[PDB]
Order: sequence, then structure tokens, then C-alpha cells
Amino acid sequence: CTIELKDNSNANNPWVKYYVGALMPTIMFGGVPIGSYKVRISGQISLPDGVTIDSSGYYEYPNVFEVRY
Amino acid sequence: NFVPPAAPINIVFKAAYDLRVQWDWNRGAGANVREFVLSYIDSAEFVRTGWTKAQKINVGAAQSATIISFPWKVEHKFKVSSIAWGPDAQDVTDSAVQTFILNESTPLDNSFVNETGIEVNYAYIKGKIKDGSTWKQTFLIDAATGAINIGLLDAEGKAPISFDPVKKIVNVDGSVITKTINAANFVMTNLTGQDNPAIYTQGKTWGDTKSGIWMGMDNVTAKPKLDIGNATQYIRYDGNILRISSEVVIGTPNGDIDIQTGIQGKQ
Amino acid sequence: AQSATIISFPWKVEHKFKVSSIAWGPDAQDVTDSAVQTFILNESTPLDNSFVNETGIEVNYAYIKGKIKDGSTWKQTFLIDAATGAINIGLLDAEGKAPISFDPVKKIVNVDGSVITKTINAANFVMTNLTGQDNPA
Repeated sequence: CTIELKDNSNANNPWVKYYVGALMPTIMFGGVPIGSYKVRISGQISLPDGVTIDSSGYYEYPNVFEVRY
Repeated sequence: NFVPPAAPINIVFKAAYDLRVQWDWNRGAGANVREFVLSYIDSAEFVRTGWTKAQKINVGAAQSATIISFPWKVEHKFKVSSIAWGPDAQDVTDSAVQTFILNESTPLDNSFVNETGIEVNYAYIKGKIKDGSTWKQTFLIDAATGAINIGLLDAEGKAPISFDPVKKIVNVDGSVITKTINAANFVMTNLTGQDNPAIYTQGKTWGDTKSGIWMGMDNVTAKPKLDIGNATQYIRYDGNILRISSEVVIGTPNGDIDIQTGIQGKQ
Repeated sequence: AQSATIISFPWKVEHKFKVSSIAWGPDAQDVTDSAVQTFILNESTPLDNSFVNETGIEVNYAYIKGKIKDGSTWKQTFLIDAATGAINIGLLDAEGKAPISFDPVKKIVNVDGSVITKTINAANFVMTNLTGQDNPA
């Protein structure tokens, strides 16, 4: 699964991917700026054909939080 | 293949008695400069011998140099040599020799005299540079505390190098180059907001084809990292998984052999 | 330094002197003291004006420089540039080289020896090869 982020303080910001890896019960990542963010998570599963990959509808956490500084 | 530092491109002169010499330095894809030395000798002495027993003035990598009470109507020669941290063979590169003599025909430029400024005070010792109508502090030495700030102040007032005997700390922003260091605690710190503390050989990165060592905290993934070895033979560790490419041996032969009695076999 | 100077020492007054020897190590033996030797300033004490010539301090708007007479010539040992606060310390050997210097413009402090500190907090313990013939470790 891949995880994106977007700074919610501004009215409109582009969603940015920050973590790419296997889905886990707990995910740890860093190296992100200070602004408050909204988080959407999507999963991608590879079809038997290498080229084709089935993604998921982005699920977004309703809560919005500041990065712990 | 070590590229020696490039010598100063050009030399100019300003006079007042006092003589000022400043050399422009430009460099690209070469050794970085760490110190500048100027050697001045009399032309007749230069003919007698080459830069031998020639008085020299050293500066802490400062372009401009000042000579006070230069001889009047006497020929002289100068050279400016850049200094780097490479081996002694190509450590230093010297610029082209430029002759010069104090002459009544040389225009007198006393502006440099006013453009600087120093003061000795019971409170402290302070150096200033005249910038327009104001003066900017260069270095300070307080009497009450042995604090010595070195360098022109930042717009926000952050001094480049700072000291504090009160806290017994030496505070330097930037880099420190030493032949060796002795200490009791190499406590790496995430000084900047997004820094990545680590110890490594210069020009080495984790998961790279270089032949260095890397050890530190990867703030991007928030996991410790490690790598010892070249591209093929290496000991690479990530918080999730450890990989050891090279052949591994555990224990030693006869590790648990009886000391009092040996072993043997027969048929 | 192997020598010291006392300015305006009282005359006709006895004094006692001890020279310490501080070294890194256990606090119990951190210091060692020289033998106690007293002194008096009096006409019976010969005057030696030789030591005045060797030392030299130069103070100017341009910079502050300390100089030592070797072979009837001033030799620069440390210079404090008034402009930009460029500072270099130590006698010059062979081609002019200062063992210790500080460069505010490049934010680099160069030392040609060892630095000793109880603790060091650095975000990059980069392990360089300066001389090129010594494998760093």
C-alpha cells in the first residue's frame, strides 16, 4: 500500500506520497514538513500480469493533525 | 588523483606608509582553500636568494592583507599561496610573483583605512567593518565572560562561531576539520529540523555502491541503518531486516574441546 | 607555553612561586606542582632586559597581530583580522601554515592536530581521509 499526505492548512494543496511499502498493523515514517496534514491511504495489488495493478479508492482519516514537532 | 587548490587569480594594491594587498580567489572542481599565506621579500634579496629568509604574513583565509610601514622607494616581490588539506606533495599552490615598489606616482587610497574599525575597551575587544553609515561587529571578546564570537553577524544576529566558558562549551556552526579527535561521548544530534545524524566515511551513503561505512538514524523511515563493505561484499542492516552478503563463520574449530584430554579416532 | 610574565611586580617585597602541571586524567592526579621557590626584588637582583625584545604585540585598525623576534626579524605567530574576524594561531612552519584557524566566511574551523572534548554533539561524524595515506577509522 502507498500512503499520501496533504497540508490541510492551505485551502488547496496537492496530495503527496510519503510511504510506499507493505501494509502493516503499524506504519512508521518521517522526514515530513511541519504543517498540519490530511492523510489518505490506498492499497495496490498486482494482477498476475506484471503491468496491470489494481488500486483502491483512497480512504482518508476524518481527523486532521499537526505533525508532532 | 588529488587536484591542488587554485592560486589567486589577480592581485591589486592600495597605499596610504601602510600598504594593503588583496587577492581575488576563484575555484571550481578543485581543492577547497583553508588558509592563505603571503610572502614579501626585497627584489635585491630575491636576486640574491629565492624566497629564502623572506618575511611572511599569514591570514585565516582572508582575501585582503595589510602591511604597515612598507619601505619607501624600495623594490619588492610578493606571492600568494592557497592552502588545502591534501597531501604535502600538492598541499599548496603559489600564485605568480608580482613585483611592486612604493612610489610617489602611486595614487594614495586611504579609503581602506576608514572602511574598517577596531576598538580596545575595558568591557571588551571588538572589531567592526564600516558598511555605509553604520558599523557591523566582526568579532567580540567580553571581559566578564571569556566569550569570543567570530565572524560577521547574520541578519538574525546568529554569529558563525561562538564560545562559552560559563557552560564550558565551544559552539561552531558549520564544519570542523582535525587530524584526530579524542573524546568520551560521540553523541550524534539532530541539530536541524530535518537532519540525519550518522557517522560515515566521506562521500558514502547507505545502500550505495561505494566502499564506505554508514551508521546513523534515517529520519525518513525513522529506523536505524547500517552498511559495511563494498557493493558486493557488505553487511547491510535495516530496522526491518538484516542482510549479510559475505560468507560468515561462527565460532572457532575446537571451540569446545576438552583441555585436559584431546580427541582421536581409530579403526 | 614554557614561560610567563608578571607586569609591575612589587619591588622590595618577597613572593613565593609554584608552577602547576595540569594533564588530562583522574582528578586525584590531575595536577602536579613544581617545587616551592621564593623570590625578592632588590638591588641585589640583577636586571635582564633581554626578554623585552623578543615578544611583540601589534594593534591596529586593520588587525591585531602577535609577533616574535627570530634571527632579528619579527615572526608572526597569531593574527586577528579586524575585518571579518579571520583568526589564525601558532607559529608558521616551512611554507606559512597556522596549526589552528577559524574561517567565519566558510564556517570552517581548521585544526592541524587533535581536539579533546568530554562530549561532542555533531550531526555528521564524517570520516574523511585528509592526508590521503592514512586509512581513517
